[PDB]
Parts: sequence; structure tokens; C-alpha cells
Amino acid sequence: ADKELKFLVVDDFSTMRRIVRNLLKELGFNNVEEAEDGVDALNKLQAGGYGFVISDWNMPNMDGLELLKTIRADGAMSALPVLMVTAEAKKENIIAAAQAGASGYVVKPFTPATLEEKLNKIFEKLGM
Ligand SMILES: [Mg+2]
Repeated sequence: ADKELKFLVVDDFSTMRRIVRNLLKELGFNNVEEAEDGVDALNKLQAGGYGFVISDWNMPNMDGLELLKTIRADGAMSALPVLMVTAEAKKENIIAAAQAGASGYVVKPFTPATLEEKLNKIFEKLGM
């Protein structure tokens, strides 16, 4: 994928945002911004230019599933890739995420190799 691809990393835990941003740096993606919940995320996305979202599942104000649904219903962002991150895999959340249009779902903490693999599989099915 274009290494200038602009990511938005969404998590209420500033520490995890830092970690994910650094994992992306380790993969050659330097163009990354952060958001602290689903509402903040939408405010940042409105500026345009974003090509990928990585979002935590449980957040106050607007959670990850609601963010995903809002993204998917939007004209401009309808096809914006969204990778959902969760502290623990729950079969019901996986289904809900998939049927709501999630591009993928990963359990944290994850290694750089795992993130790379998730992103690459998403890039490959979307032709990025
Ligand atoms: Mg959280």
C-alpha cells in the first residue's frame, strides 16, 4: 500500500494510541493521526484525506461499533477501511463487527507481524 496512506488511530487509552502509532511507524506508515473516541474521530475524519481507520471497541461518547456504522453510512467514507481492535475476542462482537462492515478484527495486544498481516490481508481484498 501507498506508504503515505493516512491512518486514524482511535482509542480512549492514550498509551495504546502511542503503541499503535509506533507499530505503524515500524511498518513504514508515518502518516498517522489520533482520536480519543468515536466523536473525536468523526471530527478528524471530516477534514478528509484519511485512508484507513484503526479503532478500539469500547470507548465513551461513541464506541467503535457506532463509529464503524457511521463511517459505513457516509457518502465519502462508505468504503473507508476500518480495523476493529479489542482487548478480548467475543464471537458476538466479531459477528456484529463483520455484519456492520468492519474490514477486519484483531485482538490486542498484538505483534508488529500480526498487525502487518491484518493490514496486508485487508489491502489484498481491497486492491490497495
Ligand atoms: Mg477502550
